[PDB]
This record gives sequence, structure tokens and C-alpha cells, in this order.
Amino acid sequence: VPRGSHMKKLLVANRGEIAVRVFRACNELGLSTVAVYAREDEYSVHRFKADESYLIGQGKKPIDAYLDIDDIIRVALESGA
Amino acid sequence: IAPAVGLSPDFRNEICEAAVKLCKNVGYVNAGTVEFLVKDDKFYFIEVNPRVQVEHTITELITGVDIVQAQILIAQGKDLHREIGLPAQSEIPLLGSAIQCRITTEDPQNGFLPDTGKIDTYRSPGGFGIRLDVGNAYAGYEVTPYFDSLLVKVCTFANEFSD
Amino acid sequence: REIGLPAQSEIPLLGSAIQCRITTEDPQNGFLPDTGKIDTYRSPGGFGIRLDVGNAYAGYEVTPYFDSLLVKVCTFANEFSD
Repeated sequence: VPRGSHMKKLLVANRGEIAVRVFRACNELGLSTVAVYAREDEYSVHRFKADESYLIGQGKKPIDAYLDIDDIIRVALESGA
Repeated sequence: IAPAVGLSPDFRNEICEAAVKLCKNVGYVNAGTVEFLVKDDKFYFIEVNPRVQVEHTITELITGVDIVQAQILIAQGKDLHREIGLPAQSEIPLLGSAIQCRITTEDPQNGFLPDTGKIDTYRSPGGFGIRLDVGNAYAGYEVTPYFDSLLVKVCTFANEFSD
Repeated sequence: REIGLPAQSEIPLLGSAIQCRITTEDPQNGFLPDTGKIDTYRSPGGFGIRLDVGNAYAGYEVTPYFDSLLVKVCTFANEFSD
């Protein structure tokens, strides 16, 4: 078992139905949640289902925003996920 | 669909054991799916998807097991049986059958090109044996061209496949 | 023979389930049913959720003439706590 496996907060590095599916599971497990969203996806339901959410991939095309490894990690660390 | 209702329970068990054999061999951790092609009572490995899948939903319905909660508890270091509470293999439920369809904006009369535009009306059904896992579909939502065309995943489940 | 139900001892007993009725009864106003137009109605789903909707959709006017039910929610899972 890796060190640091205890969890209070989880971030989904995704969008759409699968992100909402994960948030639901998190909430039922007493975990708080974090969404990321591209600018063009700002009305996505998953953005509003999380306890907090953050824009990512500023100035990139929308698919590249969701593939932006370092910006996703940045959000995870900043939010305390 | 789940289970593979057109194949015999024995042959299905064989396929399931082969998947377990591979995963035991490599010490697989968390959720994954092993994919086979099947032809006249032989089966051939094609792929492992080392992640949850879009169709996990129907497996949840026929087993009673919440796969995504299981993934998260597994990552927390928990034991499938002692803490997550899953039974031993031979006790894993098999409760009727389930079907999943993805409803998308692909227009079948226009070569399945995904439509875009504002959703004026979205009324989703429910009742017994219906599960919905919604994407981006609500009244007023503008479907953009940037992402996939999924509106909502629908699953049905019942004791009998025909129901 | 026709409906296909098993014998009594073979009637399944699969986990547990809970039902709540979501109504327009205002708990801060002595549970008097509210009336008026529904602006927004977004219903959840996922694993272990069943919805049996009454009259609740965006634009529906809840009248004072009938019962206050909007939607029946059921949840179900292997364990009661889940």
C-alpha cells in the first residue's frame, strides 16, 4: 500500500458523463470533489456538479486543454486534492 | 449487453477465468477489462483496457457491485473482501440482464454527423429498470462541435432479457 | 407458469431500497404545499437511483388542486448504509 493513500478530496481529470459518474461515487464515499474544464466546455454539467472547479488549458484548443498534464496537476496541488 | 445471454454459462465462465488468469499473472490493480473475440466456442485475447469503461454500468446492474466506488476504495489501499465487502468469486451475484445505449446527436440521416445547437426540450424517462447517466443535455444547453456527441447513456435492466 | 415468478422460497431478496417523495411542502411554513411555476428541474441519475416523476418539468405550474408530489426518488444498493 503506497504512503499517502488516505483521501479527503479527489479531482477528475476528465469531463462529461464520466466525470459526473465519479463525483457521484466520491460524494457517496464522503469525499469532496474537484472538476477541471476547458473554456469552451464552461457550461458542462460536470463543472457544476463538483464541490469546486477550475479552468484549465487557457489559450489552448479545447481537446488539448484536457490533455494538459501539468495544468491538471497544478490544479490538483492548488486545490489540495 | 450483460451478461452475454447468447452464450452458454459454461463457456462464459471459461472466458471469465482466462481473464482472471491473465490479471493474476501480472498482479493487476484496480478496474480493468479484458477483451476477447469469440468464434464457434473458441476465444482469442485482443486487448486489456487498464481503466473503467463507458459500459461499466451494465455490469454494476447485474452484479450489484458499484465499480467506481470500488476503484476509489482500491486506490485507498482497501481489501476487496474485508473492507470493500465483495464476496468470493463464486458468490458474485448475477441478477438478470442489462442493456446500454448511448444517445448522441449523431444524425443517422446525415451519415451520423453530430448535430450541434441549442437543446430546447429535454425530458428524461424513468421508472423500474431504467438507469440514466447523463452527459451534457439539459434544456438550454448548446451542444458545441468541440467534444463527443453523447447526450445521455441509457441502461435498462430486468430479470429476463426480453423484458 | 405464465408471469414467470418463482416459488415463494426462491423470491429474490437483493440488498435494500429507500423511497422518498419530494413534494412542494414547505417545511418552514408548516408543510403547506407551495404553488407556482417551476423554473428549473434537473433530475439526478446514476447507479442505484430510480425516479418516478409526477408533475415536475421546467415550465410546469403547480396548482393548488392536487397533491404536492413532484418526484419519487428511490435508491437501492447491497448494503443499507450505501
